[PDB]
Amino acid sequence: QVQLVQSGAEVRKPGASVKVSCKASGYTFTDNYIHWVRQAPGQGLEWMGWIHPNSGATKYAQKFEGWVTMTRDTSISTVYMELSRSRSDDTAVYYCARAGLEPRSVDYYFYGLDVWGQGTAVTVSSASTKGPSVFPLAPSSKSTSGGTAALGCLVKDYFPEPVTVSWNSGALTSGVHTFPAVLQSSGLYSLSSVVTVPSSSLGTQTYICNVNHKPSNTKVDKRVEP
Amino acid sequence: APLQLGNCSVAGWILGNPECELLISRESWSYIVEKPNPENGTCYPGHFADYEELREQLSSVSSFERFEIFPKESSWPNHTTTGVSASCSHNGESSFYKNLLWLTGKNGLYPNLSKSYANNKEKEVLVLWGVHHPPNIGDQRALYHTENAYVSVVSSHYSRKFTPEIAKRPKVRDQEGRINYYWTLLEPGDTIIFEANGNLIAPRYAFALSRG
Amino acid sequence: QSALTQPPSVSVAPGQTATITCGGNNIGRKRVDWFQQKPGQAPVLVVYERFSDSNSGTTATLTISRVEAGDEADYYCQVWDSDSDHVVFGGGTKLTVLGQPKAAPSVTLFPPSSEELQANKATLVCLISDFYPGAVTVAWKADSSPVKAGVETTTPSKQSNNKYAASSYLSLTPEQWKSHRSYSCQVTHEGSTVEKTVAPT
Ligand SMILES: *[C@@H]1O[C@H](CO)[C@@H](O)[C@H](O)[C@H]1NC(C)=O
Ligand SMILES: *[C@@H]1O[C@H](CO)[C@@H](O)[C@H](O)[C@H]1NC(C)=O
Repeated sequence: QVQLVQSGAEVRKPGASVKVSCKASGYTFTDNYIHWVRQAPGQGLEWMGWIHPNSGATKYAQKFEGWVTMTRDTSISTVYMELSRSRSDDTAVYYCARAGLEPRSVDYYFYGLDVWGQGTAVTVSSASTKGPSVFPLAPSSKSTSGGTAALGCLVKDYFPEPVTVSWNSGALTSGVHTFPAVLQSSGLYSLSSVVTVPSSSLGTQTYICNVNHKPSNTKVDKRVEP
Repeated sequence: APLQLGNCSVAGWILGNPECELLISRESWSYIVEKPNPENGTCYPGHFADYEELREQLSSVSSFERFEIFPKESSWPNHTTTGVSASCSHNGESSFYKNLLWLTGKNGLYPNLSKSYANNKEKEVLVLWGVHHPPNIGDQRALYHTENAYVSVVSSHYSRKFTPEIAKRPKVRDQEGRINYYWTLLEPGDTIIFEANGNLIAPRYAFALSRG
Repeated sequence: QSALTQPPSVSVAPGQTATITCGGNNIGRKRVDWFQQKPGQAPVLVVYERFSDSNSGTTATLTISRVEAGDEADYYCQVWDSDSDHVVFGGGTKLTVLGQPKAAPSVTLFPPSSEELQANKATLVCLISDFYPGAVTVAWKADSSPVKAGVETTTPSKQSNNKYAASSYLSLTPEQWKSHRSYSCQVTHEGSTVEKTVAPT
C-alpha cells in the first residue's frame, strides 16, 4: 500500500550539497503535503518544512529557511530535500512523511503525518579516510572491582566506519563489550572495547586487543598491561 | 399566523444555525415572534450587515421557499466543502450553518472560482453569504493556500469586492477570527456572480419570497 | 526547553496502564498527534481499545491500557502552531516496559594513557555498564566545575547479558589534563548518582 522509500546513506564534506530523495507510491502523489523532519544522534525530532507536490508550494522552518531547498518531480512521484551548504551540524537521520491524516475541523486545519519514510542517515565530515590510533585502557587499583578487573582499548580518530574489535585473537569473548562509535567534533570516529577479567590474572595473563579497520586496510594489535 | 422563532434570532434562523433547524418551517407569516435576548444567533462570530433592514424585509411574507442555489456536491468540484466548527456544534458535534458552505482548498490548491446564478423563480430571491477573516497567517495558508485573497459579488443591484483582514479579534465562542455576513435581494431575471480566490463562505441555500 | 512539555521517562510493568502527558499552549483545543519510535526505526503515527487520547486546557494525555512489550518506545507529542506556521515536537518520553530486573550502573573511568599523552593528546574514557532501564545522564567535571566542551557520549545499547551500556569521552590537551587536581565522570540513573574521579597524580 502507501509507502515512502528514501535514498541511501550519505557521507559529505562540509560546504558540499546534500540531496535526499523520497519516492511515494500506493496513492495519488499530488494529494498530500510531504514534510521533512530530522533527528540528530541521541536527540529528538525537529521539523524542517514541507512541500506540496501538486502546487510546488514550500514552507521551511525558520531555522532552515535559506539553507534548505525542497523540490518535486511528479513524473516519478519523488520529492527532494537539499542542503546546499552542508555543515557538521547537519549530521543526522532525515525522514520524509506524508501528511494524509485529514483534519476534522477548520478550528484545527492541519494535515497530520501518517506515513513516514525509513529515514536516510547523512554524515557530514571534512575527514578523508584515516586508520585509527589504538591506545591501551590499562587496569589498575582504580578499575578493579574486588575479584574482577576492567581493561580495554581506545580506538581513536578513524574514518569512516566501521571497525571491529576482538581480544586475544577471538579466544577471549567472555566479558567483552565493544561500544558503538562517537563522531567527534573533529569529524573523526572513536570507540572503546572493554573486557572484565579476573583480577588475579593481571600480570600473569597477557591481553591483546585486535582492531580491524577495512576502509583504511589497517589492523592493530595492542598489548594492554597494568 | 405568526412565525415562532423560540430561542433563535432572525440571524440564527435565516443563516441556518444548527440549533435553529428544530423550528417548524413556514411558507407564510404575518409577523415574527422572537425573544428579546435570544440564545442562538450567529454561532460563528462576525458582523451581520444591514441586519435591521433584513428583519424588516422578512417581517411579513406571503410566500417562502428555501432552495439550493448552489448544490453542495455539484457546484464545487475542485474545492473542499466539508468545513465544520465546534463553535457551531449540533448534538455535541462540530457542524455549521445549514444555509452556507465553508469552502477550503483541495489537494494543495484553491483554484480561482466563478459561480453565477440566474433568478428564474419569478419572485425575489434572498441570497446570503460570508467572508472569513482568519485570526492569523497560518490559518489563512492552511485553509485557502493564498495570503492575498479577495471575494467579489455582483448583480444588477449589488457590487462589492471584499478583502480579508488577518489579525486577532477578542476571543468569542472560542474564535479570534471572524466571519462577516452579507445579503442581497436578487430581482426576477437578474444574475448574481461570485468570484473568489479564498475566504468565501458560499451560499448553499437561498430563499424565494413574496411579501404581499 | 521544548515548546511542548513531556515527562522524560515512564516505566511500567506489563499489563499495567501507562500514561503520557503533553503540555502546551491551547493544547486542549487541538489534535495532538503522537509518534512511536522504536530503536533503529523511523517514527510511526500512533492510531486508534488499548491506546486512547484525552485533552484538557493545556494538557493532552496518551493512555496505553494493558501494556505489552511492543509498546516500549520513545513517544513524541506534536502540534501545529497557528501563529508562526510551525510544526512543534515535544522532547519525548522514553517508555520502558519492565521485562527484566532493575540495575544501577557500574562506572569505570580511565585517565589518558601514557602513550596518548606522549602523542600530545588526552582523552578520558568513562564506561557505563550493566544498567536497566536504559537511560542515564552523564556529566563531566574538572575539579568540581562542570565541563561542557569536548564531550561525546554514546546512546545506551544492549550488552550480551541484555542489560544496557554506554560510554562517554572527554577530550583535552595534555596541558589541560595536568592543570587540574582531578577530573570526574558523573552518572545519574533513577535519582541515584555515581561519580568516578581520576587525577594526574
Ligand atoms: C430555549 O432556551 C431557554 C433559555 O436558555 C431554555 O431554558 C429552553 O430549554 C430552550 N427551549 C427550546 C425551545 O429549545
Ligand atoms: C445555543 O444557545 C445555548 C444557550 O446559551 C448555548 O449554550 C449554545 O452554545 C448555543 N449553540 C449555538 C450553536 O448557537
